[PDB]
Amino acid sequence: VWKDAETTLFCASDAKAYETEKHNVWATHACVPTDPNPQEIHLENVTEEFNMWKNNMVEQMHTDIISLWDQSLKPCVKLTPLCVTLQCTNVTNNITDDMRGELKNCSFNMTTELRDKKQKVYSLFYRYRLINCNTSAITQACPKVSFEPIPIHYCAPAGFAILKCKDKKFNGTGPCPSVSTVQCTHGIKPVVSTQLLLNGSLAEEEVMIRSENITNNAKNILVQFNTPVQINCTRPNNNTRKSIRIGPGQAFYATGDIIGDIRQAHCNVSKATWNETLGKVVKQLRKHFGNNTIIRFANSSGGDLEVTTHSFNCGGEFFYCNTSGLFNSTWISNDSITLPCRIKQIINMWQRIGQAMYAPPIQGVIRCVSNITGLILTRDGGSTNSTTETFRPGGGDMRDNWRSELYKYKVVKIE
Amino acid sequence: CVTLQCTNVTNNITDDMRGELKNCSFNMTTELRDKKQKVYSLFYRYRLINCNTSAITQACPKVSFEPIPIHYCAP
Amino acid sequence: QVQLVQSGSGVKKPGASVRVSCWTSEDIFERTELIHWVRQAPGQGLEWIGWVKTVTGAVNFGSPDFRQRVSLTRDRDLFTAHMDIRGLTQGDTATYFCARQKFYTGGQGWYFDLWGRGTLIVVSSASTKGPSVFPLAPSSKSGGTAALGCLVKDYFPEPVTVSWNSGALTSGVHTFPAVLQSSGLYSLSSVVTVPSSSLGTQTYICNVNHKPSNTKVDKKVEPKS
Amino acid sequence: EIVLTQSPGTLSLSPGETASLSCTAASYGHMTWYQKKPGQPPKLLIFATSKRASGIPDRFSGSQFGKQYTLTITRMEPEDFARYYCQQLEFFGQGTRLEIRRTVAAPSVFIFPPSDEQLKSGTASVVCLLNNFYPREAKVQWKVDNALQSGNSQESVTEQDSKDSTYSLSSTLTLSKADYEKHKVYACEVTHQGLSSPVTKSFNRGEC
Repeated sequence: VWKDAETTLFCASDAKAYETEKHNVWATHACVPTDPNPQEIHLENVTEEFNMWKNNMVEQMHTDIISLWDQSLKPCVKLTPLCVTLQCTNVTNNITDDMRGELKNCSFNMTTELRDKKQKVYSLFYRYRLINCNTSAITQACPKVSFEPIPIHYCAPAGFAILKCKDKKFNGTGPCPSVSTVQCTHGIKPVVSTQLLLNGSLAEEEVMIRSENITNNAKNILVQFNTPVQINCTRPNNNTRKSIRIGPGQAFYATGDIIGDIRQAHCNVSKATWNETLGKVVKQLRKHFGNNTIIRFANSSGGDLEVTTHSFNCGGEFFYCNTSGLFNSTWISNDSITLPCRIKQIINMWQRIGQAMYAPPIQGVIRCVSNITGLILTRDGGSTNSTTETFRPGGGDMRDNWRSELYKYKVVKIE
Repeated sequence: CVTLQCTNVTNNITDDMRGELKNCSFNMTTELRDKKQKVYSLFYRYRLINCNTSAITQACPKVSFEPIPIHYCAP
Repeated sequence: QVQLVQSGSGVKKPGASVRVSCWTSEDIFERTELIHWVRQAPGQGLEWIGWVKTVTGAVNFGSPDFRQRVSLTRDRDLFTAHMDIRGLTQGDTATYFCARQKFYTGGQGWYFDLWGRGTLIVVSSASTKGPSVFPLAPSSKSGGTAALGCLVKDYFPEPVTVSWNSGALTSGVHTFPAVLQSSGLYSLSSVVTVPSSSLGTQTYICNVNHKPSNTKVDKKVEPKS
Repeated sequence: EIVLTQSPGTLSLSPGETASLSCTAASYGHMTWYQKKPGQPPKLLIFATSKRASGIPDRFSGSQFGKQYTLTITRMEPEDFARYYCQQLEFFGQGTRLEIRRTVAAPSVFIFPPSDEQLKSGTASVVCLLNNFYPREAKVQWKVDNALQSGNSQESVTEQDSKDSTYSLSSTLTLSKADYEKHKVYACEVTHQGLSSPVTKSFNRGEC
């Protein structure tokens, strides 16, 4: 009998406790040892209907991964002073020498571990005086922590089983006659990014575009690639030399002093590489909308930076890379693209519940490598004279990251 | 962890060669926002020589620590 | 469906800009995902503008024209939505509403929980002008009763409110919807049905109250002798 | 295909009758449908095609036949007559005016000379009223010395009287002092269902 389930999740991994990375310990300590040597039993003449858009597994995973943040904002990560008015100066100083209005070196009186002993020190704003806090500003990065998506395996509930559709082209919302029972999931990483899908799954056949209602322009357009595109993100400069904690509730997080070749950060990815994939996408789209309709892509028309540009986590530090150039083109039915990005630490997590703030990056520079495995777009629409259809970068609901994986998974109850 | 300033042995009844009991005074903020009060405390082993770390204070009422027989039964 | 508290009606000039505000209680703001916007031309149906996300502030519109012309901003802390329009044009003269779309609408289409109060935005270089009131001198030369009214011409902006006999004549009164003239000024007629045999013997005062300019004009509608 | 074709644009039916509106969709999907009274914001009556909103009378039902979105309003009350609009996703329909069905009523036709104050001001409003007639649908042609004036006038009609259940129409021919004086006869020809022929009312330049 094929019922449910609905709902629960049981995470797991083979990562050892020797690693202290935040996502590793969320899978090593907050979850249980996994089971290597995966195995599937294909069902014989059985058709299972999936529903990714009302899938409780996605809801659970979305809640859980967000809830995992509670694990950090409790022990060591805090919401405390200081928010003393920081007074900002010009670019500092000798080695840079750069046209960057984003790195704001601002000074303030920092109270030490001593009751009433202040000290003039420097910090960094990004984007006068102030321009900080005024909200649930959750500070402190603590030692170790470190954020990077780690493969987490989810195994069937006690008494229940996980069904997995093996359909190379599955809308995630229909019947699948090709379905197998599997002990646990392949291992789903807590991908933290907007607009772009980093290190997700790939379609077996062609680029799979999915959306509850593709005609409904409030719905996000999930575009699962059949090929990876390597994004190599690198910090051109260096600074914030490690962390210097001051007192029980005091810390010199940020600045450093060593500075370097300060300049706008960015990621390297051959522009032709994902230009290929955009070719694939517009071919899929035009076949969905008119069978011969011109497909135009455009950048964000506004909104919070987090969803306006490509926000993603690299090593705990959040980068906001403007990828307008990756959209600004039209497809009618050695050079690489270089995207301008910005590092923050202030991030809006949950539903405006608070703003997590980490730092310092520690050490210097940084390198993160992740392969794009799909996009999230949103269609404009128009009248009968719309002709060419316009897609702009979407995002805003990280749950989509889980949808792109769980569309083929479904826990089931048997009698 | 206000800097405590320590004096000599206090005082009349002792009268003792003890460099361990350090009677040090400081401005102790009361329950009132900004009302301090000069009071005494004890260091063991100038001024300061305290905190600078995860100094977990407060003994609370009752509590009291002494090993009590605890029986552990089979699972 | 308690109306969403919008800003008051406003009059700007061609090339100007205006932020039309619309806000409501926390509950509704937290219930709604996107804040949408829709305008209606005088005597026309609904023309949808765009939407802005309450979670992210992400925007999308029915036309790139709206993308540039209309900037939709939002503030969760103030539970308020702003609509900034730049490069106001004559065709932007219209009444504007905001509407809240709750979470979990599924595939049921676009249905909205709450609707806005309604804000009239007029785009015209015309300056403030009081009405000129011209009586419709009725013929006395085909029934027992006949219409007579005052012409509230050449006034701006709207609205204008016309009473009759200090509000004593409301029965059998046809006050006509205000109409935009090609001059950029508005005009409105207001008539009352009265005995035709009493024409030239009774006094027919209409009281034209033009609030925008605070101009109060009484005028008599009597046959010419 | 145009996203929505809402029809008819106007539907007149008597109290106690059942209204049947059709919004033809260009696509498949669930529909929504709103009431809008004069001076009032739009108001969700039916959503998800055939699922009325909370606080909506059961007499308001909905359905769909293929792409032909169907709207049913049974036992209509006098207070159930207003403007109504369909919506499919971000797109709205053509819009419908729901009106009360009465018998055909011929207009009381009056014509009025502009005030001497206006003529001396430099303009002239030559006015022709259709008082208390039904429906409001009418063809009024201005003939100034037997010359068709179209686009040189502005019309304004009142809404269905709550008691009379009819309409009144003000047609104002906008002339200059020059053109006004240059002509003598200002004949308003009123063509209407209730009329057997174009009713002609006129007057002399600056005369009563």
